[PDB]
Amino acid sequence: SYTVGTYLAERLVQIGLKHHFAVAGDYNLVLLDNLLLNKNMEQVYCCNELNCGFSAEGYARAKGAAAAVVTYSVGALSAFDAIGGAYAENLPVILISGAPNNNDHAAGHVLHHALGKTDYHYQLEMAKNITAAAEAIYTPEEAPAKIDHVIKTALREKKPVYLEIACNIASMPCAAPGPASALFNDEASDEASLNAAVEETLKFIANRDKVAVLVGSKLRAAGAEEAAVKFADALGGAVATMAAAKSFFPEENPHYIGTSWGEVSYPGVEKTMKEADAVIALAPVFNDYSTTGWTDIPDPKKLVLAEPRSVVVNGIRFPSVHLKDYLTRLAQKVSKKTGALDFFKSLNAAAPADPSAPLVNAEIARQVEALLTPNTTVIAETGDSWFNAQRMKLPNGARVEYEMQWGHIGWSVPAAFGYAVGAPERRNILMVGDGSFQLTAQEVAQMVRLKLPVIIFLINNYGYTIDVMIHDGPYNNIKNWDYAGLMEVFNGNGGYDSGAGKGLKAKTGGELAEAIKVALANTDGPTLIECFIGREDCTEELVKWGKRVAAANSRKPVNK
Amino acid sequence: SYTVGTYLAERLVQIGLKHHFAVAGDYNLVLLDNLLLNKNMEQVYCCNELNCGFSAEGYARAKGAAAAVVTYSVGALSAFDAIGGAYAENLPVILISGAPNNNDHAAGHVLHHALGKTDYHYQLEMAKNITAAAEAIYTPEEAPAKIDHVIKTALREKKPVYLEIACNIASMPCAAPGPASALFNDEASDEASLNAAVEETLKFIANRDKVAVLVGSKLRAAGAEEAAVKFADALGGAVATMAAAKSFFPEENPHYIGTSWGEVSYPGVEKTMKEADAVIALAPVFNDYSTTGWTDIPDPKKLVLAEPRSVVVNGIRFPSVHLKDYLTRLAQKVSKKTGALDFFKSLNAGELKKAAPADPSAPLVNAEIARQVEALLTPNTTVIAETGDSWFNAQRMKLPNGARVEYEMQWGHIGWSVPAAFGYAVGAPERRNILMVGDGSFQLTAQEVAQMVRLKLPVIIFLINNYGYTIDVMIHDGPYNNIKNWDYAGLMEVFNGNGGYDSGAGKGLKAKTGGELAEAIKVALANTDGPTLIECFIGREDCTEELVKWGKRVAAANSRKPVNK
Amino acid sequence: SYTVGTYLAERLVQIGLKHHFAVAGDYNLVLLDNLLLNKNMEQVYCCNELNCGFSAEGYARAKGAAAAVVTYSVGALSAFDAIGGAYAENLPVILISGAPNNNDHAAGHVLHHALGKTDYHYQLEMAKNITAAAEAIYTPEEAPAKIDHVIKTALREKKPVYLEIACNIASMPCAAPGPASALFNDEASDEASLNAAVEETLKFIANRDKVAVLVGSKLRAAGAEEAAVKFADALGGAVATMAAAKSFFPEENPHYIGTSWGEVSYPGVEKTMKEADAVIALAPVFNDYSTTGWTDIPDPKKLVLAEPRSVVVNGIRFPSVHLKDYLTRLAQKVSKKTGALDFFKSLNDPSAPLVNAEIARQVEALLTPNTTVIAETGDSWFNAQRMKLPNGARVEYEMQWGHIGWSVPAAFGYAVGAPERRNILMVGDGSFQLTAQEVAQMVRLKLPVIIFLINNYGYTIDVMIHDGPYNNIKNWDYAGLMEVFNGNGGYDSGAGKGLKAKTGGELAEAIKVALANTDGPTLIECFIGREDCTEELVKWGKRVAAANSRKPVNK
Ligand SMILES: Cc1ncc(C[n+]2c([C@@](C)(O)C(=O)O)sc(CCOP(=O)(O)OP(=O)(O)O)c2C)c(N)n1
Ligand SMILES: Cc1ncc(C[n+]2c([C@@](C)(O)C(=O)O)sc(CCOP(=O)(O)OP(=O)(O)O)c2C)c(N)n1
Ligand SMILES: Cc1ncc(C[n+]2c([C@@](C)(O)C(=O)O)sc(CCOP(=O)(O)OP(=O)(O)O)c2C)c(N)n1
Ligand SMILES: [Mg+2]
Ligand SMILES: [Mg+2]
Ligand SMILES: [Mg+2]
Repeated sequence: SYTVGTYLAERLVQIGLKHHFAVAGDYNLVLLDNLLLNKNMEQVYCCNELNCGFSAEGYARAKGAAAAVVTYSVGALSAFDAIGGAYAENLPVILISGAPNNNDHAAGHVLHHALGKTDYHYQLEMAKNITAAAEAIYTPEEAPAKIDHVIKTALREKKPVYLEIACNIASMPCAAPGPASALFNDEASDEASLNAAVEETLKFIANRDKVAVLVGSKLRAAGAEEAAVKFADALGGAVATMAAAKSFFPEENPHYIGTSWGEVSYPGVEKTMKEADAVIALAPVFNDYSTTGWTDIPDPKKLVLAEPRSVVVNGIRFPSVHLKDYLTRLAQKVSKKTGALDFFKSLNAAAPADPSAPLVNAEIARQVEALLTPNTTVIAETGDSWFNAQRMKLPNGARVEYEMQWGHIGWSVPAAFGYAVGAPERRNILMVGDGSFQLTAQEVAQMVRLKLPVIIFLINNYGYTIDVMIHDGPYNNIKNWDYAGLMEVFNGNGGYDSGAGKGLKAKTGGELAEAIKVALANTDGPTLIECFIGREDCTEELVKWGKRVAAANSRKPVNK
Repeated sequence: SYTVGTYLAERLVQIGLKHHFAVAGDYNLVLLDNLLLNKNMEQVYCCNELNCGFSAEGYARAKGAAAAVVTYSVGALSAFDAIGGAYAENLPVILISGAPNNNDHAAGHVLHHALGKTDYHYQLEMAKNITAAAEAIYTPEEAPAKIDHVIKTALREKKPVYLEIACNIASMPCAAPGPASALFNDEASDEASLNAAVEETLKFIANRDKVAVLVGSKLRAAGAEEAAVKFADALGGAVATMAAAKSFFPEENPHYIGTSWGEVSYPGVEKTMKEADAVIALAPVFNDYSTTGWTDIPDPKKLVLAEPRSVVVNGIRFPSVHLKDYLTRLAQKVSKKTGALDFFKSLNAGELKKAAPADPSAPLVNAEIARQVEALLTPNTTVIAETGDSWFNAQRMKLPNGARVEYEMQWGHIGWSVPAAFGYAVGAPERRNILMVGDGSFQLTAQEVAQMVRLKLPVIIFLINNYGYTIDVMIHDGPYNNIKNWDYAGLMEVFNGNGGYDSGAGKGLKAKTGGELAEAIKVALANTDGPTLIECFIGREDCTEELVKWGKRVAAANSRKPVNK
Repeated sequence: SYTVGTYLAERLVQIGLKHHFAVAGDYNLVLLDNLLLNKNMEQVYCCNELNCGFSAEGYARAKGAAAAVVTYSVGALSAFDAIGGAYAENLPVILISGAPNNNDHAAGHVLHHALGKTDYHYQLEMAKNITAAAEAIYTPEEAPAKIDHVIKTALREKKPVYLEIACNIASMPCAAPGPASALFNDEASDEASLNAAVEETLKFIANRDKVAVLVGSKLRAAGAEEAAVKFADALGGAVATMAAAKSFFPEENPHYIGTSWGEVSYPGVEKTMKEADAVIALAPVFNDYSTTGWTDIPDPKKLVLAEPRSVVVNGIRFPSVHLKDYLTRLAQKVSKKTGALDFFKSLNDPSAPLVNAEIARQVEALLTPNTTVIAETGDSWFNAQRMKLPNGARVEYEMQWGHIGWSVPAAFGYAVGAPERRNILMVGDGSFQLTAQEVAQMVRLKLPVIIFLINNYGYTIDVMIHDGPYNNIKNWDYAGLMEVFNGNGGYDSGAGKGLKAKTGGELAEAIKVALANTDGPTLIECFIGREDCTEELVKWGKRVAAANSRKPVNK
């Protein structure tokens, strides 16, 4: 029948996973063995556990959920960083750690990979801090309930969870997994609440014709993107996206006005939000970065707060209401409120050089924007890449992935890898700076391994420019690499296996243009285009936003 | 006057740090500034936070202590893995994380780099699990006492500690640090307990002729290496080192019989240990690895447990006794108990069976590699030996007095060796620094070699390319033991970036025969302005006989079925 | 041969304990048996775990340290309240819990007294939050090191520690304990640091004639009481005690100017502290209560901060300096700075119903050099504070933790540790009701504790902070409770006495009865009015209310 391992494998398959990512270790080899018995899933290996985790995170952006398997302690602790990331970004990533032989608890035993103490619950306890659920499986009999609990929890809450599994029980017999349908079983919206929430919104915007819709970075987590479009079309008001919510709303929609992000919003959008009589925020995340150093806070007395599972409106809080239902209902009964849109229309709100000239930041953004199609996904790394990506016009169906809540530089590399494994057919573009690329560069080797065509724009401006614009110092300088040259190293052509990765250098617009052509044709492996630009040549947005962030960060203690 | 930052800076200088490692982030930028104000220390930057943590770890092996600075959450959480490592390896690494503005607590503020909630004590709480002390600093006034405490704790317990500093107080005035001596102030040995412990050992060994001394991996942490030599000479007994304690005892010493590691011990050693009437364990760590899958466990009745700060002997436990003091006094009082050594030599077991120089034009084999590397070992040489077959190759090498081996056998995080070798090289410029690392492990942390290139460190790197995780193949083999091959040699010019924004003098070389290996080695030694990577090609099955035997044991112990409880 | 249990027992005797407190459970029965084998120590039993813990805490005030033994979970968690208390009050109380059979870990076993889950580390983890050290012992071999470790930590840091022991290993063999001296083995003051700290203090006060000395509540933890008196006499300056430090300095010493507590200080004191050029603070704890709602904060420009193990003076911090040494060597080198004390000097019905002032007056009259007054949270804080102590008399305050009801178990534990002393307990009705059952143990062991139960019908201290129906209680015949605890005419025996006092005469008469009752405790139920409290309480209470309700500040 089933084992602890094959039970887990079946559950992962049942949730939609076609892959899981792993780094082998003696505490998880038998588990990995068991996972391999499943004929509906592949096992994908990574260089290290940080990357293994971010790879699952990128996979979950593509598939909805993901799984990573590491070894006890030496494997798990670094992965925890990625799991914290998955919590911050609302992605159900399942981390499974190998664990000690069950006989080793309360035994006076010191084990390898651990602290040198005799107890082994510290990993589990750390994990509880950064997950929606965390369970330790010490016996075969308890496996089914714990796996089911953590999986159901991850799916309902759109958050990562933790499982550890004693290495000697991986092949032990246990109960069979029931229907996949049970795993997705959530509660329906409380009818009385949904109705009142809608009625209060209609009452709220009855004498407020200037209605704006603020799209938030939790919109996808709530699976209410489609619903948001219906409402917007019915409302006929202006729709703005928060920076992190880019591509969560169709930009070719006639109601879309661009990015809201304080002083660095799209032209006119900032004024449009302050003129709005009502702001209906759809699954928003308000933090020090999205508010631009706290300079852009929404007015509470005109804000409708439509979170993924609750709605606050007209001074009443309505829990137990799914955003998708809320939006669908409101769409059907809402009247036209086009005031904010008309206003924006009435508003009245870099300079290119030739391809035979030193490459500049604005020329890169342009050529990348020209590559965008409804089948494209852009992975935007923390750095100026955030701002360049944000300024691009997205054809309906084009996606952009941001990690603006966690903001772990280096994320974009293994994430692009994981995402590509999950969406091989898409045009996958990775926009990443040299600074970030160095933390996790090696995962590009796995793109080479799996023959994943990923187009990598490596922005070599020789250091951490985004930090240069927040607060400069010697700590913003790095060792430059021959980034284009790394690809052949990863190919290893000359050793054993093989690789069709390509590394190109771009020092002018013409070169970048040719390099891009080569990248598009290279569908056999990734293509890294090393773009050379100046440290100071960044978006104007970064410079302004950076000053706000720096001011926010350093503001003096307030007497308590 | 002082600031939170410069106070920390001063304390670090005071404990003997000449560098501290860092990865910048807005939560630590002002802190880095303040640290830079103190010119008695250099600020060394790392690619990522895991390496930054292991780089400090390596530095602590070279200098006794170290410090890494990271940014909140995204920086600290991965660094925790290395910090956990410093705990398991008994190294006082000080992890300082930048932290949220102090006004953002109990404010309903969601901040970047965090979980998306409005509280920020989770990192502190996680860190308490892997440190001997962890303190958050939220105001300037509290900074002095917390800094002093963690640092004092680090030094005394020989464990890593944790500090976090609100980003807006780094540059705020605080009281000035006092005398440096106050940081090293530790209790002395309780005189009565020291004397009783020595007396009870004398009584215990009075009629136990065959006395063996087993050197443990916590010996250097206790600072008792020199005293151990004194005691060993006065005892005249057999001295064996546990696997993890290689280089912790002089191998040229006439009392040294080699490695005690169960069925994979040096010839005659396994028999000698079981024949001994008394085993004096010096700062040991008995775990599932050092015991060869629990097959080699010391006899509790014949065991004298001389720990760093306590001795259990003749059925009595004596806390508050420094190992250094214990061994120093025992040395003065002990009589010659040569029984065990006599037995060892009479075994006539000979010495480790080593291969002769291979035909230089013959395909390269594991044994040839180990031979040529061993010939590079000298008094001022240090070999960093990565988890993998490198453990066993390194274990087999004969060390001239002064030669050091660095193992991470408790934590065992593959890839540790690369950042560690960097940190160690920064702290030990006057040694020949060698790194023996497998292809599999190298891939976790390879980018830190670029920092070696950056700081022009002449590290010699033997990259063992056997196309995968051999050590795991010898425990339990599966597809998960294969990796994507790299042109490791070629990686060196990438890190140089010659023709780019800067430069580098690293060299990458390939060796497929003994002859090539020898030539590559000559080149390595001649390259003085940067690290040299020698890519050694050998077969996956071409590994030590020791690994195969050890791997079988480990596998069986890991997989043994649950016991009815 | 020793066992895990007998190893702990011997360590406890070695640190000076003559008693340990316990409440039996199936998780600790065998452990308790092993502890009983040592005849240098009595096992003392309690009504419940909170009181058992607070009993240990009170014992630690008299003996220097103590131990409490409880059963897993149901026993440990409530005791955690009293351990947290021991941490706040800087007392080395060792809490030992019974624990599951070591076979029940990682076995999928659900066990009684637990949460219904199959894991059993939650108690240990909760413990780490409120202790200086926490160790779970699962095998006999690991016992000596963990036992030695927590006990040494307790003695060093003057904080509580935690131990749990698998129920099935208590009587199993382990190494024998070495010499007791190892337990108190602590570091010495760094010489360079001690010498430097003294010199900066001399330099700091060289030109500042008006030196005041502020005595803090951690003075006893630092064991610097005797050294403080040497310093004071050598200095000749003004000496004052913060509220929680009452009796940590001889009130008959000519340098003593009384209590420093902001607008509720002794007459002249608040002004002299402001007039003083330099304030030498000996191990102070500055909190919202000791600062009178943050209204009375020391000026950091004139402040010398001498903590138990560090001194901050003239903007320099000196760690690894024992306060005892600092004061001793400072006393040997300091010259007269009398300005502060000089300044202070020239600044300044028997049958009718009973009032608070009368109770206070008669209690004060009972104070002797052999007396210890346990003062409960309530108006009792302020009544005790206002009393003049003969040199030698002691006052016990739980002013950091402030758990009402603390006083009954603490008084019991304190009396067990110091039977020779005249043990007085000042407790209000409200507080008494949380822990009143431990008076049965005073009876049981024939401890002549004199209890002044202040029956003002409700929580008056809370009345004077912020009033509401929640400050009202159900009244008891408190006096009558004594005969209930005696159980005379039932199973065992009891010599407790309960009396009612509604007038001064009735109070004085019950006090004589209390004095003549040497075979058991004496509860004197004093009837006063809810509003009939100290003026200090009304002032302090106001400042405390204001601090607590301060509006959130911005950003
Ligand atoms: C794991 C980790 N470590 C450090 C950082 C800090 N950090 C940044 C922030 C935004 O998180 C920040 O400063 O707060 S941004 C940043 C530099 C990114 O440099 P790149 O070269 O990739 O970007 P640009 O030069 O801006 O194109 C660093 C190191 C980080 N974000 N994540
Ligand atoms: C961070 C991390 N991840 C995974 C491992 C598991 N792990 C190992 C052990 C020691 O833990 C083991 O399984 O025994 S060994 C190992 C592979 C090492 O392969 P190398 O190519 O460097 O060694 P050789 O092939 O033996 O020369 C891995 C991945 C590990 N030790 N650390
Ligand atoms: C276990 C516990 N529960 C509640 C309290 C709160 N609490 C007090 C304070 C001072 O701690 C406070 O209000 O902050 S004081 C107090 C009532 C004390 O009433 P008593 O009747 O004993 O004192 P008086 O009426 O002043 O004689 C309570 C319940 C407390 N201190 N401890
Ligand atoms: Mg850059
Ligand atoms: Mg290998
Ligand atoms: Mg009352």
